Amino acid sequence: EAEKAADESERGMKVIESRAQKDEEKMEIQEIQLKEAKHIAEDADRKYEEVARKLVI
Amino acid sequence: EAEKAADESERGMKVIESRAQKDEEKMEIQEIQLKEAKHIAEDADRKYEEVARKLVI
Amino acid sequence: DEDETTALVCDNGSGLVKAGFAGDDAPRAVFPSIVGRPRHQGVMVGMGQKDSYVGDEAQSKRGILTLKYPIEHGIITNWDDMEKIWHHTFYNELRVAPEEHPTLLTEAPLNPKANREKMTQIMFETFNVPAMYVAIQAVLSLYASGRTTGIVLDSGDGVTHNVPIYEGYALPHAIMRLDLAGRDLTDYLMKILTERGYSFVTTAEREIVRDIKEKLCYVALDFENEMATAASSSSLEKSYELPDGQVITIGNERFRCPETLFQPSFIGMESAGIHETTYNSIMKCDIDIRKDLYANNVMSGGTTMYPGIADRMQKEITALAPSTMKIKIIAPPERKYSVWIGGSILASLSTFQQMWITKQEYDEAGPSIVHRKCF
Amino acid sequence: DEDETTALVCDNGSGLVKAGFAGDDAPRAVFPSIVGRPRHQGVMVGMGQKDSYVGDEAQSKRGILTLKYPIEHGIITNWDDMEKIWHHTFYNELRVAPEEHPTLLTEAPLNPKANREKMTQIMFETFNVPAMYVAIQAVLSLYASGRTTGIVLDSGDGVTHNVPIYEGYALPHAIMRLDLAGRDLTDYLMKILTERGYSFVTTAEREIVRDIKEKLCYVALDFENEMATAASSSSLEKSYELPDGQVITIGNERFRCPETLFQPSFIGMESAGIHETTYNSIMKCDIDIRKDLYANNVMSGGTTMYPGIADRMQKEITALAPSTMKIKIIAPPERKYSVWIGGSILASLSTFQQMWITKQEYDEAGPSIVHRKCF
Amino acid sequence: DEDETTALVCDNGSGLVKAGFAGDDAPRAVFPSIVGRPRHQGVMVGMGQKDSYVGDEAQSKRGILTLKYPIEHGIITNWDDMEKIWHHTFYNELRVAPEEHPTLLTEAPLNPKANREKMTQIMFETFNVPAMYVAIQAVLSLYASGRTTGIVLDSGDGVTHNVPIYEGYALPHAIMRLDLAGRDLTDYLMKILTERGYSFVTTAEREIVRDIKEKLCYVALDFENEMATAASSSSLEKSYELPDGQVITIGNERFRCPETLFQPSFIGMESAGIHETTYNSIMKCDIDIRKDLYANNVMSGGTTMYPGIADRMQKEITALAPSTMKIKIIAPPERKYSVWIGGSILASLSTFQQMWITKQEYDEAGPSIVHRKCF
Amino acid sequence: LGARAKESLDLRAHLKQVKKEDTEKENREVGDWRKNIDALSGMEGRKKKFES
Ligand SMILES: Nc1ncnc2c1ncn2[C@@H]1O[C@H](COP(=O)(O)OP(=O)(O)O)[C@@H](O)[C@H]1O
Ligand SMILES: Nc1ncnc2c1ncn2[C@@H]1O[C@H](COP(=O)(O)OP(=O)(O)O)[C@@H](O)[C@H]1O
Ligand SMILES: Nc1ncnc2c1ncn2[C@@H]1O[C@H](COP(=O)(O)OP(=O)(O)O)[C@@H](O)[C@H]1O
Ligand SMILES: [Mg+2]
Ligand SMILES: [Mg+2]
Ligand SMILES: [Mg+2]
Repeated sequence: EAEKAADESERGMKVIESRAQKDEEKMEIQEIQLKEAKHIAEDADRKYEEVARKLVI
Repeated sequence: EAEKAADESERGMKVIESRAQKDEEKMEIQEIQLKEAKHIAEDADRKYEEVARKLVI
Repeated sequence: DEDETTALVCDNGSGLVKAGFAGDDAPRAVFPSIVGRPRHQGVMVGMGQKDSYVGDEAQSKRGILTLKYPIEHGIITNWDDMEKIWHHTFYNELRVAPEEHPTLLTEAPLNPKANREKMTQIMFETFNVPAMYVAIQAVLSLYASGRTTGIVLDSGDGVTHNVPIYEGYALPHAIMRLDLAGRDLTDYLMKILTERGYSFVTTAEREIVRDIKEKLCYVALDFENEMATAASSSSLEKSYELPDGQVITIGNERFRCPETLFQPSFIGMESAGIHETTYNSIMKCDIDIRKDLYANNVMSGGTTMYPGIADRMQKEITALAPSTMKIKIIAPPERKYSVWIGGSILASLSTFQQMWITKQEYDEAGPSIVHRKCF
Repeated sequence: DEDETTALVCDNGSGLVKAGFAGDDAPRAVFPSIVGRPRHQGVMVGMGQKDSYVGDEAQSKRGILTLKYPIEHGIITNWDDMEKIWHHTFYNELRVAPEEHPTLLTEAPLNPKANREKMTQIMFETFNVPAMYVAIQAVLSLYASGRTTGIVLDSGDGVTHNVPIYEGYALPHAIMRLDLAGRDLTDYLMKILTERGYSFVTTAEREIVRDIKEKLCYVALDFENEMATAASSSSLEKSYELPDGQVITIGNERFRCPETLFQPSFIGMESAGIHETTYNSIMKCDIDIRKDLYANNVMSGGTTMYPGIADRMQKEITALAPSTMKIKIIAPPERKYSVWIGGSILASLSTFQQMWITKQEYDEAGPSIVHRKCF
Repeated sequence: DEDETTALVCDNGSGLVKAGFAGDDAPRAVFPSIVGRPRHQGVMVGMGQKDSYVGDEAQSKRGILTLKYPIEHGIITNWDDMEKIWHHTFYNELRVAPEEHPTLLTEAPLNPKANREKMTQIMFETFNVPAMYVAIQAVLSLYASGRTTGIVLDSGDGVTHNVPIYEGYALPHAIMRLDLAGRDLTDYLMKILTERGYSFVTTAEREIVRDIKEKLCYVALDFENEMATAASSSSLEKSYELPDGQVITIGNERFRCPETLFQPSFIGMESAGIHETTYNSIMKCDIDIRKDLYANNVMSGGTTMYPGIADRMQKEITALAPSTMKIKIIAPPERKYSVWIGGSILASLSTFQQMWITKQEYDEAGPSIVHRKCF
Repeated sequence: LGARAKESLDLRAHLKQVKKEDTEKENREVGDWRKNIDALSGMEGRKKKFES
């Protein structure tokens, strides 16, 4: 009985590890998306400042 | 041996479950931040384009 | 694919390929002209194991591939490479079949006539494009500027060309090609960085240092005075954050790299700076219109995104030429796409289909027909 | 035996032999690589009187046998020993005949080519395996991780190997073998326990002290500070119950034993810690991908069951390398079977039987054919 | 010390230091650039207990010392190491005081300018040399050959440099450095010997295997055909007697080790063989003189004592270049001293003291004066 | 960006699924079977042999 219980617990490990790893994949996806968004925003702000300076001149 | 293994697996249960829930929380935080960043990027694009049209004039 | 049979517009610029549909404002598929190949042989299985890698795929796989250039300064290495990259562009990137759309292409100035005949023949046999037209990028940049008078400085990645065109008329007698381009810039910067303590040979660092040129480089207003004040220059010295995370600091080199085009004697060219090449070009033609050439100079190319070319250009030409008339340069933002825009402009009007190079003309007269059909 | 002719999967790891059938999740017959020989001669009768003792039989008969290692750090002593242990594994432990099942084997990294040629020849002559394939354990651990990018730290019982593989491509130019392994760990612990008052030489106590390493050993977060606080450390000091029943107490030694791999100067190696060997390995290859290597490091081996390798690993690499990108180690539980799992993975797919090393190829080209058939 | 105030001539070649007096034919104190340090700490007394060990002392004490390289491929680790080794050379080996003799030094091609400024500053502060001059080893080897036209292949122990010089003029635009050198040779031979059954990591075996390279190594005329005939090759296979007395037999490896410089793809370099690097170097410069470069190529370095470089060199260049003009290599025996000989040649003439770098110039303009005083 | 993420995660999931296939094939037939010692009480005391 005890060994069977330990085996079902081992299956618990497997499926919870699967949950953790799918979560970690989504973590990488959304963090990369955040880097890309912030980099594009900064570049657009710099372009806006440059074109404002050009307009003034 | 079986009892100690089961107890070790219980410790793992709680550790990994918590890890997963924390990841889900992080997911939500990253999601709202990404939405805000996308909004800001669209804003900056619009601003720059309007300034460019005025510049061309 | 659009329901209409509109033409394909593809700029195979010396350094960048920009392709899309006619009637569009910007090219859809734009990629650098680098081509990666497996550095080693195949023993593994389950994924990859593909020979040609092009576009962003090769950009991501730069480290594992020998990075080779199918074209350098116009010279063609292997037509199979162009075959594969055009396949990729048309089907994997443009999602278009060339059967139902004629192609307008742009070629580097003064490209070999034998090169044109071979490329057109392999094209027509390999592909099934209905009709053809190829034009020099000079008149394309002219069209982007929309002014028939001016001298075009086309600064590609293999050659820099100076071409004068007055009232929409080419002047081949006053057109010149200079072997200074991005390649030289990277090389010179490589040797200076070697003298700064960092010595790399591979192409990944080539792209890193051209990115550095895109971001931080200056065009010195006065050269030796700026190195004299750049001796210490804590504020003037500028740093970059390399993707590995190390901070690499560069000072005078920022404006000592593009200066080499202006001062070729640094690495040994008989030809003087490109401003001298525009000057001689101008005087070769009749005196009178030269003033207009002074006032209507245009510059085109991806390099033009850098600062400092305009001020240096005008000041040196005014130093060389009399300062009575005012000289002013014109350069629209994002002009590296401008050539492709001009291609769309060519497809805009309804007279363009009068001189499409159809399949049957090539079948009748071979490739030789282009000798009479384009010029 | 299964009704199907599925292949044999056998990992002859340097320290453990794990054998079973293809399509299985875990190896069926797993035994340490110790071999016991009668310590004295025969005068008695009625039982025993058998030369070779392998597996759990020798584990039970450790005291009566001279315990010898047929392999140490890859070097082969006597092929007859492998012959007997493979006979035992196939027939007494796996209950399988190698006539009807091809064998996939894993070998220690950078094993001698002459060793491969002799072992394959004796194998083919002695046994009747239909087909063959042998692979490096590095790519097997990679397959177990299922990620084509990373640097594998294979910590066997004779050698520790650092091997970088980017996008499923081996990098032999940046692969190194270090002579520190379980043997060294046991030796160093033996001398420290000798300084603790307990001095043993025989192999039974070797297994006892490696069991102690499995159970109680630490990896010190800070070394000299932890011995300074381990001066008294009534709580931190830990005890073990030896099978004879005596209570043996050990304190700082728990984390002063694995530290020697990290600090080889304790017993005199020119090479620095294994983290330095991973560091140099990383920089030998192009700069750019190094960050990915930092973020994709994998560790494999039976030793990995100990705590403390992960935290020490990351902290020291972050100390050596810039701390911009986050470094994280991955290590699935029970990874010492992982190599064998990868072997099963190799037999899963239907392309694997395209390059089975059949009998007739070996009969044609001798052993030399493997020089062209594996690599 | 000579009664006359003649100058010091010191070649700090990348791999060997050769020092002596001006007007001498050969350097007096010649030692390899290895530096040994105590592998352990001090507890004994009565003898030894000295930190730095240099020269033949370290050669005799190789086993007890961690052997470290103060310079590798030009990069400088610790200036204190150079301080000590120069002290040893000047006083214990040359028995000379640098106060009364100006020094002529040779530096590796394209050495860092920051390296030059720091080394000169520490030199001038630490030492009391009256005057200074430092030159590139390329023109020194040219002087040893005594012919102003040719391309110099400097094969040091850290870098191999190809430098073209026409009519006694440097061509930096066509000069390249390749990271293949003795270190690579030893490494590659180490891995092949590992595949032969002998796996060593320490530096003593590094020196043993470089000695093997000095004695037995071939340069294969045809590569794959020679391994094909070297399959058995009882006569062609050659043996060495290691100082411990064991006989170590090597066959194809003799000509498979230097081949790696010619075939870098063996251990993964994008750059092709060094003959390609001489070829590209030649074409970079004007076409016309290229024939003279073909006919005037010179090779220099300690490695040049090996056979086979000349025949391979000429055959491959003739394969690459048209075979109209006859290509012939020149290489005087014992050319590793040749650079130092050229240093003596520099001190021979009475114009050399017009541009000695005196103490007061450095005191006025700091190290920066060398930027204007040498070049 | 979504295409890059999809390609990476799809390769990862492909290697994950190939790894699952081996576990799907068999999961229990790798372990050995039960042979514990118990009972035997009914056996006789005077063994037919003298190791009694
Ligand atoms: N956004 C950018 N900013 C600065 N330089 C750029 C940029 N994009 C491309 N370049 C430079 O432009 C060069 C390519 O020139 P290209 O535009 O292909 O010439 P052409 O106009 O003849 O096609 C590259 O070498 C690169 O260094
Ligand atoms: N359950 C365990 N816990 C801790 N250490 C173990 C365990 N099983 C084996 N080991 C250690 O692993 C070593 C054998 O390594 P091994 O896995 O054979 O290397 P490889 O991966 O190269 O085959 C043994 O010396 C032993 O000390
Ligand atoms: N007598 C010799 N025979 C063969 N090779 C030698 C001999 N002496 C030195 N070498 C090789 O020359 C290398 C050192 O090159 P070196 O002459 O210092 O280069 P450089 O000319 O740049 O100073 C050593 O690695 C050694 O292997
Ligand atoms: Mg251009
Ligand atoms: Mg292992
Ligand atoms: Mg040399």
